[PDB]
Amino acid sequence: NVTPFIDVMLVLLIIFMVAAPL
Amino acid sequence: LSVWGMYQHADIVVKCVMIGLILASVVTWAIFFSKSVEFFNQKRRLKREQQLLAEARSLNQANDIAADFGSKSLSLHLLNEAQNELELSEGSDDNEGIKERTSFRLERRVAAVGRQMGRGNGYLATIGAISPFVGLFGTVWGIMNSFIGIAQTQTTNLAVVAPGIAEALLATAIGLVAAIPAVVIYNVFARQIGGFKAMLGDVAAQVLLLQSRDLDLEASAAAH
Amino acid sequence: LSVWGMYQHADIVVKCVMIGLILASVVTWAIFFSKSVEFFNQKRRLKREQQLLAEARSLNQANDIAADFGSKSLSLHLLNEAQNELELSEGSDDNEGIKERTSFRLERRVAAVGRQMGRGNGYLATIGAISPFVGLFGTVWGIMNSFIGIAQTQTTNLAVVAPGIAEALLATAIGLVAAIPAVVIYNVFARQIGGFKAMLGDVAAQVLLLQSRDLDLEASAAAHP
Amino acid sequence: SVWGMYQHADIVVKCVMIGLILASVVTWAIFFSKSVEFFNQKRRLKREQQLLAEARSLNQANDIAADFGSKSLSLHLLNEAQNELELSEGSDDNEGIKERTSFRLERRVAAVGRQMGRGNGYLATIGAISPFVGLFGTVWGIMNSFIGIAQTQTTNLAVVAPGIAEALLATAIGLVAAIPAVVIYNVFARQIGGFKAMLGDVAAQVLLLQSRDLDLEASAAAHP
Amino acid sequence: ADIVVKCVMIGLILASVVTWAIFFSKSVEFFNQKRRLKREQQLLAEARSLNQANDIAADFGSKSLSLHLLNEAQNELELSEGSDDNEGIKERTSFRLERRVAAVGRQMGRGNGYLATIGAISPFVGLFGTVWGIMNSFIGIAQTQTTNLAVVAPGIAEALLATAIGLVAAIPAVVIYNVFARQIGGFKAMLGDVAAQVLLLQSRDLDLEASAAAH
Amino acid sequence: VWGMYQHADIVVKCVMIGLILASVVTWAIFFSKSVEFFNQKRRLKREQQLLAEARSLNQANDIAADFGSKSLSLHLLNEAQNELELSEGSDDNEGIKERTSFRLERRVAAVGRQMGRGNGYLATIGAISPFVGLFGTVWGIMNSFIGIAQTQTTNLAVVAPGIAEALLATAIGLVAAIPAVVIYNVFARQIGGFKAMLGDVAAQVLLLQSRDLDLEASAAAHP
Repeated sequence: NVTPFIDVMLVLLIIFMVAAPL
Repeated sequence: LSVWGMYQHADIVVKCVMIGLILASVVTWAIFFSKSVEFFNQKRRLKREQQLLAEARSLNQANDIAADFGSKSLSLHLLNEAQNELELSEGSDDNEGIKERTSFRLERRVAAVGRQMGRGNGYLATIGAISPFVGLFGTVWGIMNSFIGIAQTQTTNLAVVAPGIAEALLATAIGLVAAIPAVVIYNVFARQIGGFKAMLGDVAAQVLLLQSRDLDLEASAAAH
Repeated sequence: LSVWGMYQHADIVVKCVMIGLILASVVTWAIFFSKSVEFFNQKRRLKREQQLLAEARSLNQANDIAADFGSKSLSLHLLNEAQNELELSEGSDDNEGIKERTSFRLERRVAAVGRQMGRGNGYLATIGAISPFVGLFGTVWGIMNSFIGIAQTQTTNLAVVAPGIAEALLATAIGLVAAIPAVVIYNVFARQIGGFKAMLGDVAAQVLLLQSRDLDLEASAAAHP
Repeated sequence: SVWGMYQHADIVVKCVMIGLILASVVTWAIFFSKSVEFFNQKRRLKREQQLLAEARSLNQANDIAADFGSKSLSLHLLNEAQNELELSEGSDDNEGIKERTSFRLERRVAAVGRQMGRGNGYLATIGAISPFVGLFGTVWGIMNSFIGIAQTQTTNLAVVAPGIAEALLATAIGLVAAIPAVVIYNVFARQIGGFKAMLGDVAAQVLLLQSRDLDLEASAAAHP
Repeated sequence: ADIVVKCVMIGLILASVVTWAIFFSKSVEFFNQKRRLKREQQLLAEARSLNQANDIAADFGSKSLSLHLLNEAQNELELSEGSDDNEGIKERTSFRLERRVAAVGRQMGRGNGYLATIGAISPFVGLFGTVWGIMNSFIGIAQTQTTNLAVVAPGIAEALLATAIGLVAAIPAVVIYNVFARQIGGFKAMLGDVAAQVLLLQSRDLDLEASAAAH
Repeated sequence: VWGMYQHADIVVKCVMIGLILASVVTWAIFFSKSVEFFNQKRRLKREQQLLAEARSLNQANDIAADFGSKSLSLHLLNEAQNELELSEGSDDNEGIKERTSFRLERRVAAVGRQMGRGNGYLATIGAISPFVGLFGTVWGIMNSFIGIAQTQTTNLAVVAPGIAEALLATAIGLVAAIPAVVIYNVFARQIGGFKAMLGDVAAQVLLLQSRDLDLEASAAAHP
């Protein structure tokens, strides 16, 4: 029911990706 | 990439994920087509036979109205069940018992026919729930090979990760395409189950009370 | 850049998704306003009428009071159902059977009266549930198109491709905008379910007790007529 | 700066967060009031149930469950009982009354639930969906942060270092309105559910008492 | 390679082995039950007396669930001896069925919530595996100023392997539970059909007692 | 390190220890209810073998007499004899039973309310513990963003201890989450087993006293 907010961690992975080219 | 490019831009395991999601999508679209047009037929028949059976002032009159429905009326077989227990409780002066005895019989039979059509529920509901999680597997596979591509470069920019990013996002989007219409038309069809099967239960209570009032006549008015 | 310069620039699929979210929101607002106005018409009107009918005390004075409610008296139509059963009670010497035949008939219509307004509910409630997931697919669509666009040559520099990701996240934004008050509106409609169905079930049991005590008079007080 | 940490991102996000905190405060008032009210009820019905399990007759129940203070719900149950006793007048049918009267109290028990059933949507559902509100506020803040990244392109390192942290903080205030509020109706089920037992016990018991009191007619005052 | 993330993954795979073993046993048993019940349902649809109910259910072997329900029925035939109350028994006996049949369903009630909730929370324990892995990666780069995420890229990949096997265990357990509960509904429905038929058989026979003594 | 245990924050460490101490409280709940229904399944197994063929209410009493004073069957026989003492003078056998039965069944729910407590802890805490961990993540990454807006390099180990304590919050939320809902599903199977079997015993007593009141309503009638 309240499961898919592992997508919030996927957003955190997007943040991990924008930290990369720096 | 290109058309054949984006065919090849996803890896063959990711491609298997894509084809599995889209094939499950299309076969449950066919399931959707079947349910939609069959419930369409059933509710137009519901509308016409409801207008035909609301006027049934006698249950024998209701048998007469069940006759000119075609042989494939559910209500015809319910009146067949009614005459069946008229012949099985043939000899039952316990008019007080029979109908209760009949009712739950009724409270299975064409409801089970309704519980026929709830067979396809797991397809829509559960496959639409798990399809983003299939997309999660696609992300795991694509970002694992993206980490392989980083370890081949150690450049840590968008170029060394980005084709695996595109493959994982392709798997994610196809998981969402296989996700959302399945669960939402699942909820549509379950609401159709509710409305249609409820009005079928209304017709069932109508028949129950037709027989209930006629056996009250035979019990107390034919006493007198 | 400007919102039109961010918006017409964005993908037309995401644009169609967000406008579908806003149009389903308009449908939801219309349905909410309708149920709200109609339900308080029911609440105020049939609340004063409930004060009238809870001590109507005769079941024919229940008919007489519900006669002048206006045409929208659901309760007078249930009284018509009761008189219908009285017309079905013709010849029925058994008072006790009638009552059972009476009983569910009220809660055959009444929840149907509930399903008078039962339509539209699962629609907008499940819209309010699953709309951010629709916006999530909008994000995956937009970010997927952007990160194919920076992967074909292949380039770098997220900062010059980031507005595509923002226009993707606008889909999740409008999905949440539609998502919250639709769930809110079905929760307050479930409070309407509670208030209306409970109160009119009180009215139903009131009529049940009126005609039930009247058949008790006909079976036990008229046992010594 | 600390007030700089207040004033980094935006004021619409501030408005959303303080709306979360104000809904939290009014539902705190809901929790506190229902808590002290149900303690009054629990201590009351605790000693009342002690004294009324030993209420060996319904007249002894009218004696004991009177006061107890003048505001006992059980007093209104005795009022409804004597109401239909006065409405039992004329009909010698013991067998009908009680049945109907059963669900009278049970519908009154529904009213008892409908005593406190109103307002729980605030507590439980706001506790459920507050991080989703903060999620949307975070979507708002990160999209504005991406506008800021579009303002200073070719370098996205510290263009938005603090401000995204404010939007996430919006989720945090969604998080600060997430946990206990759901829990509150969980609280405001459980021994309240026992209350759904407890008071729903005893008048039922009184029903039983009255049932046995009708046996004190139907088995004792049956033959004059 | 790593061991604790591997411990989580082999917990996933061994729970999958238990789940597939349960699925195989249940599914083969359910085929036996349902095709046997198809034939024996065609048989007992016209079991028109309680004696005919016993006689048609006689050739089923001792593995008939319904034969023990005929034993249930004959048990309260023998226990209701001495009193003339036909009228109570039936409801009670109905409720005996409302015990026994549920017990029959509860006969398979054990591993259901197991594998259902296993398929539910398998991505959550895979999430814990990747939390463990990425946290150990950032302990590995907990120095002052690092760059080059390739020094933590395969560690996060091995962390994602936990989410992968979490998904692998997550899908078919919830899937097979929904299938099994669906034919829990179907098979309990047919068994309740059988129970209702037996209740109507004995109900019509007690009505022929109360009416043959009347007529 | 010991400094790495209190690293950069202690209130997120406070919610770590809050999660695992609520875990220990519900572990006490777990092992208590575990050995409880262990004693209950052994006892009610033996007592089931005893009172399955207690041919009378007198045999329902006397075959329950070896149970000790701490059997629930003793309380149900108290309920039955209570309705016998309350139906003194009641020639209507036919009513009593219904009036008796749901007494039992409210008592049966009281049976569930013998351990209605503790359950919401395990179930709801095992649901929402990673959301507590999620607030721990948001707290930790906001503090790390304070740090990398103080440094403004924003790469790469300057975010790393905040990321590590955010994942530590996640991990303690997960450790609190999974076995708690696991143990409530175990306890729901305890609900099913004990509720069902004790309801079998309740139906047994209702059948016994039902047949005995039928023998009283047809005592000098069938002969």
